[PDB]
Amino acid sequence: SAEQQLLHHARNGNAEEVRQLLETMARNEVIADINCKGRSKSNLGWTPLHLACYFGHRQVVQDLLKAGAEVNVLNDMGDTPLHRAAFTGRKELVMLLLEYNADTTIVNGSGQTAKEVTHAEEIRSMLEAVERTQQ
Amino acid sequence: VLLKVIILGDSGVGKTSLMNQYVNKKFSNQYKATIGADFLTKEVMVDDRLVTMQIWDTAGLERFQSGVAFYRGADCCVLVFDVTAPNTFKTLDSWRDEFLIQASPRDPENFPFVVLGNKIDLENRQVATKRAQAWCYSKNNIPYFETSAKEAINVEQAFQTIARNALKQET
Ligand SMILES: Nc1nc2c(ncn2[C@@H]2O[C@H](COP(=O)(O)OP(=O)(O)OP(=O)(O)O)[C@@H](O)[C@H]2O)c(=O)[nH]1
Ligand SMILES: [Mg+2]
Repeated sequence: SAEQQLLHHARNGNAEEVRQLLETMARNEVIADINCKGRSKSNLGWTPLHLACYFGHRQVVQDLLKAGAEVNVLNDMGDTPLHRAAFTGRKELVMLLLEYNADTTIVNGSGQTAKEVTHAEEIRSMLEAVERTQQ
Repeated sequence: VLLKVIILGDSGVGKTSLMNQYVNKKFSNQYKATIGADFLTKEVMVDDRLVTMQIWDTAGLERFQSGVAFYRGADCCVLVFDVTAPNTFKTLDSWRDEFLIQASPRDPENFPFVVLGNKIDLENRQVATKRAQAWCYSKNNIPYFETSAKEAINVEQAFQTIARNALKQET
């Protein structure tokens, strides 16, 4: 299935197979939702963007965003991809998500914003400035 | 110092037997399936520090599996398969993946896994040592142990690395 393929390759950071999958979806050769959520125990409720942000696959995140992946999708915990990238201290992915106008004020199911879940000071301070402005 | 260790794997691979061999030096040929998830606690020596391991034993049968909320806080995840049942090795990727997204460690690439290939005392082995080692090494060098819960082979050695890596992770 094209969506199961998308979730598999995004989680594992196989950038070329992701790119091939998206350029093929762009031409309607396959039925595939770029914002699909997983149904396996291995990805339940997660988008390909979620998976690639949590596991730190920068190139997959770029290709997904450039191809129009919704930046503000939520998983069953109420986390956005920004939350996942902030949580794991991925500065360069946090920047890339801000470049695509990620909402920094979204509060997850446990009452925390992306700024509030990071341990990287450079990420916390940077999300403080944007959230100051966005709010 | 409380260390939280989760034991995952398909039904019948020997999770409960490895835990009972380690904790009570006992083994039973009779099979009694685990329901849900529960733990015991065991004092263990890591180098020269005495620590407490909270060891969670889990249901391999889907009908007895409950939620995975208890994954949170784990300091180490043990993946068990049966070397005579090759599909129990094939499920290891999804066991590990579900642990990572549900437990959500901050550093998923370095979170400590340990893989036990159990039942090396049986005839009709199907999973090659080299195959299991190559998969473990490809996941950022997961330590791999071959064990027999029945004959008590490498059980103590495995849980010594489990405790050492959980202690490092907890600290
Ligand atoms: N020969 C041999 N038998 C084993 C070994 N380990 C477990 N067994 C047997 O395999 C069967 C399953 O062992 P269990 O420990 O109950 O397996 P489990 O992973 O806890 O199974 P579930 O609770 O259903 O998830 C039992 O009959 C055990 O006696 C082993 O190392 N060698
Ligand atoms: Mg059991």
